[PDB]
Amino acid sequence: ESILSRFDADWTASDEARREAKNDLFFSRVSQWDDWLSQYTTLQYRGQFDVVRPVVRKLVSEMRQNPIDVLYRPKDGARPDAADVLMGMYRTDMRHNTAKIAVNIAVREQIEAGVGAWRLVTDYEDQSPTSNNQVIRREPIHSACSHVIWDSNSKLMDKSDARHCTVIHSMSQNGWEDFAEKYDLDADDIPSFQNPNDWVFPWLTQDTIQIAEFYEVVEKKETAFIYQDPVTGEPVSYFKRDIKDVIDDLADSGFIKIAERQIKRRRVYKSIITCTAVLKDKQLIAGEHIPIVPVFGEWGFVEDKEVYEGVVRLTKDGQRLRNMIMSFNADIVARTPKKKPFFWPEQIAGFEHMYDGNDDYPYYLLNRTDENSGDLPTQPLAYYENPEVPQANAYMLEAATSAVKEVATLGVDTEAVNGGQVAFDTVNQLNMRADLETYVFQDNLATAMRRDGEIYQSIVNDIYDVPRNVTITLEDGSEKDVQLMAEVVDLATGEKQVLNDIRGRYECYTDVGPSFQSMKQQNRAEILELLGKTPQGTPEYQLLLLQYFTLLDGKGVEMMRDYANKQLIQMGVKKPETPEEQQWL
Amino acid sequence: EWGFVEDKEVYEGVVRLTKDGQRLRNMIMSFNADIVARTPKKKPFFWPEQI
Repeated sequence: ESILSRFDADWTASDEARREAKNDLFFSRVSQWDDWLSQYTTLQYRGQFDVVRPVVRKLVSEMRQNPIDVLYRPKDGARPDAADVLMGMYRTDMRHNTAKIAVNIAVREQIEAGVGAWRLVTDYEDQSPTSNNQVIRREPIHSACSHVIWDSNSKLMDKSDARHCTVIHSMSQNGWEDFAEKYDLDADDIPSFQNPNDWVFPWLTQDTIQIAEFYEVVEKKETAFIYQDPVTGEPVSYFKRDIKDVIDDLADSGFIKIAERQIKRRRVYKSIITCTAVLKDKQLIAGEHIPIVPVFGEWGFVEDKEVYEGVVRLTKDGQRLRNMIMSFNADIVARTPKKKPFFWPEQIAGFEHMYDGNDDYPYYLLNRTDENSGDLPTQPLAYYENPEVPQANAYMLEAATSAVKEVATLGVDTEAVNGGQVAFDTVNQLNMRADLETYVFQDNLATAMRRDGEIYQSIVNDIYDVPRNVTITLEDGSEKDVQLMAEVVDLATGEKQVLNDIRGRYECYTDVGPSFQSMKQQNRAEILELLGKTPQGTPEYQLLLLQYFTLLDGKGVEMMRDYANKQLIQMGVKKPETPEEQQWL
Repeated sequence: EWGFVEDKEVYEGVVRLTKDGQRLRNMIMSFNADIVARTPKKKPFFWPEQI
């Protein structure tokens, strides 16, 4: 019926699989264990080979330039009044390094095993509910070969669409784990799947009961500005729009509606899982967003199914033939086991006493006795053995050897310019950009001290009812400018749950890109290319302030800030913050 | 790239080289492949006078 839907959308997976289900194992079949099916009447000693790894390991050393510590952003709309506590914008993991290390085997690996992943905090865990930014991290999903594949059009980065609603990872007897945090269920959803064991079950694990989770179906929401034919019976109700100039003002012909996002009832029916049944009811997740970004790779392709192998397919050909070198001998080593010369020896068969090792020469009774017509030998000499001193393998294996080293190739050069950064590390900065919906988009945690003028304080706006006259500062007193004062203040509206299309805030997070932007940047890149390009002058050394001065240590960062420049300002400051500074008598 | 005798367009690449450079190396497998994987009784063959 029409219940099926996404099944076909998912079944094309098994239709796109064909042999990639079998041939995506092959990626590590060359890096792991045996020579598999091809050989007919295969030989002994089985499975230790290796020799592959360094290419897909040591070049990951080229991926470690990453750290890129960044803070303290310029722009207009963003007010750096709260910049003191704003530090949560830059790094959510700032209280642990384990998040930086956790890239581990997952993220670096697009070939040897499955790709990496990333998870932000599932909203509002009760841990540490105090102030702005609290995040830590978890493992990126296990490889699980190809049978975990993420496909709709296999194009977009980070959704903005409802697809790969499938979220699955394998488990064990205890692997059910934390899902019991509310209902406890039966612990068993019990879907039944079919995996390629090749039907005879030759091996150990008979386990069953494959379980998963989903979100919703196609999850399409359009704001959908609204006008329709009034009197004609109007079935199907309202459509949705692209270009507005036609429809601007109907006020003469049109009605007065004032309707904004009214649906509040069902649209698409898949429920959740299966061909033959479905069960669950009343499942919704918090507020609905998608700041969870599984990482993707990039290569342009030819046809149909989504496949891009690793960078190195070259391991097979040259490396077969070394095992061939040891094979042609290791088979015949028992067939040339250091054996006997002949025929003037009369030893033939003899007494058993003689296998004690024979360190005395005379041995046993040699004779020339034979029977024939006359004396002449027929070749009892030349044949013993002969080597062929293997020949053709010389430059065939020099070309195999010089070949299989092509896997190591990235940007062969000397030094300095024409960077050796990896094509896989240049799609890592779009993983810095992975999340589309961050923005300032939703602000609930972390935003400020108060919300909507602390939802009390705007009462000052009503205090305009006061008679007589409003005046400016007098009766100074000793307190004066100390912080946290409210008497004469002008503020209107409010701020909560961000705003509708209104600036005054902006995303402080990532400009990541080329090396342009400098706060103090290349000063900790020191002399690696030349050295300081700005000599000095008599007034001009007072402008070197921006060059050197950096960070941290203790509170000994004082450095002329609080004394010299106050009564008169000779050299200025970089972006004076100074809520209030100078007092005058 | 664009230009041609007719109006047909096959883009002009730098990778068009394949040809006989590689293929004879691919033909060499006719030499070895049948005399290695097969078992053509290569031995120190002597003294089967009869049977």
